[PDB]
Amino acid sequence: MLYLIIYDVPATKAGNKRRTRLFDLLSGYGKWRQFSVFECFLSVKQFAKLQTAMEKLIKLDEDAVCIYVLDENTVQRTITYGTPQPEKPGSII
Amino acid sequence: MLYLIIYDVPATKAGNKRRTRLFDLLSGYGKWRQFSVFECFLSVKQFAKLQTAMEKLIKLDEDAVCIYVLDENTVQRTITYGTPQPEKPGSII
Amino acid sequence: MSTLYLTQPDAVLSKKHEAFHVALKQEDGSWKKQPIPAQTLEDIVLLGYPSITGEALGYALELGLPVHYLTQFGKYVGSALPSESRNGQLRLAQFRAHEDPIQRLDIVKAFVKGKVHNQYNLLYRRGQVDNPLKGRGKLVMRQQTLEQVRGIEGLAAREYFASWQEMLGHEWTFTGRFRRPPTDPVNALLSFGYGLLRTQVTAAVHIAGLDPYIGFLHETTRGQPAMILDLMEEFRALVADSVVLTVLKQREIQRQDFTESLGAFRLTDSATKTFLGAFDRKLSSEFKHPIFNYKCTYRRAIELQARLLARHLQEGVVYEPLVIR
Amino acid sequence: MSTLYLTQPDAVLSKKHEAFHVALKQEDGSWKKQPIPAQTLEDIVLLGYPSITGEALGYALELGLPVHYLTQFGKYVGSALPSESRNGQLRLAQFRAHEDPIQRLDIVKAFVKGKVHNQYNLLYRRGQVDNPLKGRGKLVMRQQTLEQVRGIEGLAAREYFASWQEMLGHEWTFTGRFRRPPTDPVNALLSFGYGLLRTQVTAAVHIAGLDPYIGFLHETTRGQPAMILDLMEEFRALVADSVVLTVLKQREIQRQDFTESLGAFRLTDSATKTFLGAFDRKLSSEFKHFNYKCTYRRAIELQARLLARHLQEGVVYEPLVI
Amino acid sequence: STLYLTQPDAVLSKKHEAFHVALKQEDGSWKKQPIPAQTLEDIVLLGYPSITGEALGYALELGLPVHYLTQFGKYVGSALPSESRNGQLRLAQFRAHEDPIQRLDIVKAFVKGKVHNQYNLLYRRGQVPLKGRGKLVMRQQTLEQVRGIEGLAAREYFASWQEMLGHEWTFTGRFRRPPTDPVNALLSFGYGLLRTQVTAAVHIAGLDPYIGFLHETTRGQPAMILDLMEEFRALVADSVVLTVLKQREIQRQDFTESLGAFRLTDSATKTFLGAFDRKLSSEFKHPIFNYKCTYRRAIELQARLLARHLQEGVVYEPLVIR
Amino acid sequence: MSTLYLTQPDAVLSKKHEAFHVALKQEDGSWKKQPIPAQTLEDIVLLGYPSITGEALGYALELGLPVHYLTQFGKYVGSALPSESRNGQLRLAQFRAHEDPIQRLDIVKAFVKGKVHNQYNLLYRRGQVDNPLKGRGKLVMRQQTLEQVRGIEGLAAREYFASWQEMLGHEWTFTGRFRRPPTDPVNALLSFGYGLLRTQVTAAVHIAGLDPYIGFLHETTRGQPAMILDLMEEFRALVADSVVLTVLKQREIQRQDFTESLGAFRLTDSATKTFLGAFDRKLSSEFKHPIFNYKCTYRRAIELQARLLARHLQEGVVYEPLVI
DNA sequence: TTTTGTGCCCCTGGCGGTCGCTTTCAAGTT
DNA sequence: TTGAAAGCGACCGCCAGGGGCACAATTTT
Repeated sequence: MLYLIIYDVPATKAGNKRRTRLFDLLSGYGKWRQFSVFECFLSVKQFAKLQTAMEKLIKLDEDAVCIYVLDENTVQRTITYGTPQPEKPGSII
Repeated sequence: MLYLIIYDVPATKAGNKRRTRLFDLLSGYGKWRQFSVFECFLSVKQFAKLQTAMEKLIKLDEDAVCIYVLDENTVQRTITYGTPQPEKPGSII
Repeated sequence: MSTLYLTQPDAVLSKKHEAFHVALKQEDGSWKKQPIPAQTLEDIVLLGYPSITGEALGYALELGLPVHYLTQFGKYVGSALPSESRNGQLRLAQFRAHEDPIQRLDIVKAFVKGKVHNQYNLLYRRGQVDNPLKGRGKLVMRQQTLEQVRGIEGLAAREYFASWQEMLGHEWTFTGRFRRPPTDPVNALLSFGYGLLRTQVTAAVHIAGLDPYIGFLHETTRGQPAMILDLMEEFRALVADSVVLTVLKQREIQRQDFTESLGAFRLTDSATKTFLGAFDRKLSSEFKHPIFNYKCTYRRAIELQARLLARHLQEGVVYEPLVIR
Repeated sequence: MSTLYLTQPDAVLSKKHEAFHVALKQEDGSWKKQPIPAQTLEDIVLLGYPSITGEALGYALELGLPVHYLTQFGKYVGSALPSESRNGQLRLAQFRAHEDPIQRLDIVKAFVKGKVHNQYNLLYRRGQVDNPLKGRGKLVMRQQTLEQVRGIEGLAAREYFASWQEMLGHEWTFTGRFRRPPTDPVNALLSFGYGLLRTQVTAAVHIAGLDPYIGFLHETTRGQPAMILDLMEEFRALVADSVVLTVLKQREIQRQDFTESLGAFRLTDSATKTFLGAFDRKLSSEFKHFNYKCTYRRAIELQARLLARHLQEGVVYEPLVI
Repeated sequence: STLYLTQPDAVLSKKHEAFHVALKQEDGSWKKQPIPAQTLEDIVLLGYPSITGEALGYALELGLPVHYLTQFGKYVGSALPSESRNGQLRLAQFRAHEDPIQRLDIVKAFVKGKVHNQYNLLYRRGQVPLKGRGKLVMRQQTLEQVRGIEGLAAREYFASWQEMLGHEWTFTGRFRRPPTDPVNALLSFGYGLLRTQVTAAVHIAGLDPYIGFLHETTRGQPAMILDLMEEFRALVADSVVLTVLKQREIQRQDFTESLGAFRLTDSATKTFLGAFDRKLSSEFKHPIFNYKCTYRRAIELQARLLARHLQEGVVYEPLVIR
Repeated sequence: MSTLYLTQPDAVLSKKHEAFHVALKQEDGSWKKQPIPAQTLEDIVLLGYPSITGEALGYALELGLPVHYLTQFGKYVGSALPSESRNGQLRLAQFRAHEDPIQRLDIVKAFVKGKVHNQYNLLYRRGQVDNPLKGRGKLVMRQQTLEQVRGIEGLAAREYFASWQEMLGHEWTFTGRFRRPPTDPVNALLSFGYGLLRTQVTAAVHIAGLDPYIGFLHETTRGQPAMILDLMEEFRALVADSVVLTVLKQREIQRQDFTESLGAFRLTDSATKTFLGAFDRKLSSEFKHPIFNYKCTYRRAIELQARLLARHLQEGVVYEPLVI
């Protein structure tokens, strides 16, 4: 149920909008790891609230994305070196 | 066995060397999907031939990488819109 | 499932097209605007009375997000809730039964039976010989009025609190609990937990569509909700009351409190932030639901007991409260 | 006694040393400060989406003051409620009255009396019956059951809407009232307008702490908010029906109502945005009736508060008439 | 997992650890397409493309055979990596070549594993002359009596085809090197590119290809391969063609240029190989193993199995299908 | 009779409708565009890493021409072999001689005769024993078994290595030949140098189509190339031993060889790069004092000894080893 | 003596890869 | 019409934060 997603999109004033608006989105559904990267651990119904948001906005003739679905026993073995590994607790400030 | 890998590394001429050499590397073990992205389907012995190449090459005090381990039945569920789906065949040209 | 807490009274929340941005720095920079998601959250708690964008609030309640308000000390003050439930038939029986005490009694005996037991079966967790209470637990059943009972809970509570110092140790002092300001530090910690406990309870009622202001113990004649406290009572002793003893055996032994202008033993900042880690840790617990093998968390059990309670009212089901040995 | 209202999304509310500070600014102006006391207030109202000091809520919520959030239009979004409130006796009287038909009935007779008089007094506004009219009124109060009455609203409505065909003219056609779906343009504006009244009423109820879904006239099913519709009746004839006739003598035309597509009669978004211009214009005026200032928008907030006092204090509910 | 190359105008270079092929399409007349290493276990060259010598030292540090072919598919040679160091094995490989009784008890197995595959193939394709001609072999006591038998069963094997194919193609006879018929060209194609996977398996088992048991090595041809290659000649190249001439590569191709020569068109050679990898991407039960071991691996197995027949003395049960 | 060799990594080979055209770069221009025909070639050698047209291989492999790839130094990496090679007869004689001890023996005596004769012929070169040498060779062919001989290799070597301290001097010390680990610095250079002979020999074998792991003297086991080591012997005394004494009157001293680190004496990388300077220089000589053939370097001389040996086995020829 | 989100620009700036340019070349650790 | 690797040192498609300046009302039972 750990949805990892990517975006790699041109510098068009018509698509550069789509990038910067999409970053404004994914920070709303998940966390940031890399420039073209968000790691979103979340439930399912929250997905269609999301899936319905991207299929609703993109130009597939000019855009590029792929998606990955990761469960825990597939998550634990994501060895990393310069960044910490994912986790999703309640947040405190 | 499907090893997906990421790199987002600074624009320092002391690391761009490490990046641009790494771009030349992963093309040796796998395919390219996005700028900071390669998809590497491969065996294990082929991994230590690789992992031992990174631990031997990176400055993690200044670098950033994450890696994901993907089995077939978690691949079947992957989703894309603007790019083709994964494959690892014999090559013909 | 991933809750949000706020301590800083200088933090502003705005909406950026689908999500929140917090601004902390306070003019040593550009306020250190840190982005945050909402689409994963199910609850919020605000203590230092921070500023919020109104345009943002209306976005949380388009998502089903309660908003809770507290003070630096942790006392409950109020909460802002999203769209409610439309089951009047429920709330009618909630009342049609409130004026027939015969029903009210057959119920409260359960709340307390499931509450005082929660204590004796707790003290055995801590290792206390007798603290004679099961007699008192099963005493209730030989009663037939309310006034007979409210004096009893206060007694078991007084019997529950006099067994307290010996269970803590020598570092702290506790003889009893004061409705006062916390003349004692720990009681302030209880007003903190007992104060913030309404947060998860005040929501579960909003889920079942129940009226918090109509209860069975606290007669709604002091302007205090009662379905909450009548329900909140079952949990004061085992989650907020077990939590404190879980941190005072490892953490915040002392040095992390502050007293000022009243005695008024307030807490220190950055100690509050450790306090909640155990609270959500506590609410990330399983306990397997010792009725069935449900294995529900504490956090959910409240939503459950509330929904369960409506069914006691519409479907006539039994309400076996939570007891753990 | 007074209560607090805020309309401009250009307003900052702060607390200054134990008391409130409102900071306004407007056209050809700036921060137009005004200090404010407490202890006169029992409620606060925020209309647009202004910025607010958190330090103010903790002073209101350590103090027993509900805080409500709306839109400039009056649509309800949410409210901030404190620990302590005197809404339990209210919900009890609200309930104790649902099961005491003598209270429920002596109440329902008022909502209806306050509805028919407004319409007969409406046709006197536009002059159709021309009669001194007597409104039949007092007929309702001197009844002894409900079913005798619930059939009556059906009478006056049939008597009320058949007197429009003569009142509009030939440009439009109206024979009767057709709720969802209308298939007739005019019927849609009422199904539309009767809908937009739910919002300001759906707001007024949350201020009184009432359960909208517990009513006295509209039998409580489907999660149907009868406490709202019970109130909406006295205004159906005065706000949605005066507004419609106020604009259909000037601007709106079938060119602005979309014609039959499959079943429906929706508007163009270029008419929906115009509908409100007269609508909110109306909600910015009234005289009184005892001479006393009141917007229409505000007149409702009172009717609810009066109703709580009818229930909490045992007061009369004398409804609103022209 | 394998790489194929057609154009004799492509130059291959090595990068830090990976390959770059350079295709010259004259819109820029050069196009570097990156290629990975470290995933491959085999290479095949059809044309006569250019190669950097600096690259092989990178390929053969990896266990990578390099195979060379012609547009027609005839095998010419291969460049192999680090050579096995099991001499004691290769002696037994020889100690048996001069003891014909050892050589004899062996060849009877290769043939048993060839003809049974054919009769079990014609029943696979649907037809019924060769199980008599089959275990017959055991009823022999010398070699020359036997080598003529393969030619008979082969002639008996090829003349029984027209009935199974249909009318579009013709087969009366067949010349190894001469492509008098297209299919006869496919044999030099398949029989040529089949050595590629076989010429490697020996290099893993450490066997010397130039010493065989059926084909006497006094012809300058590796008999340990062809003695082995027969068991698969009938199962991969003869079954693959018969599955692709079922709706694929039927005619419109196979240029007749060079009277006595029937070469293919490009993009048909590139289509031909897909089925070759289909077979090499097609597992089977392996009656004695019952569930595993793709075709490509079965060969590497037979060799290692065969060595053990020589050093460990186990049986060599050839590959048999039903 | 000839074959093709290439040393310069600047050479491209193309085909001219039936034949080759060599295109060298040749510092100062494009000197030596010399084309070459076929019908004289049966083997090809690429030494550095020059570029080659595939059109040459596909023309070269339709007729039976091996193609070998090496390093500028001669280290072997791989070779491209065709279908129709006649190395089956070879591997048979290579084996038929392994089990025919008379052939194996009449062979082993030569490798040793070609080693021991080189030692006296070195000590007369490096004046050590005396005026006319001619010792214990012609003594060997007069034997009729192996153990009689393998003791001889051990004898002459023990007789050969104790004569060194007098020949080196006092800066260094040598008691005997020590395999891994080298207890003396010098013994490491031989364990090192004997390795640098293995490469140039390890290439010669793959050219002859021989199985290196099948030998006649060095008993086959552990994956040891015995067909190689049989050959290194005739050269151990002339190539690894002539270079060492050639630099130790001019070059490397204790200043470079690691001081006893864990008991060993390894080299510095700054001496390893210097070691070869005289080493590859050596592989540019050999006037073949018997006029039999002027044109032959040591590096190449081996390719012949192997090719000579194949013919000893395919054609029944003699193997007269290489001496001084 | 203070100020609410939603785009639509430029621009400064930490990423990402290709294209086009002078020196490399040699090895075992028996 | 000139051989290969690696190794630098510069031109363009991806990335984000930062700084201003136009906006602002919903049902359809």
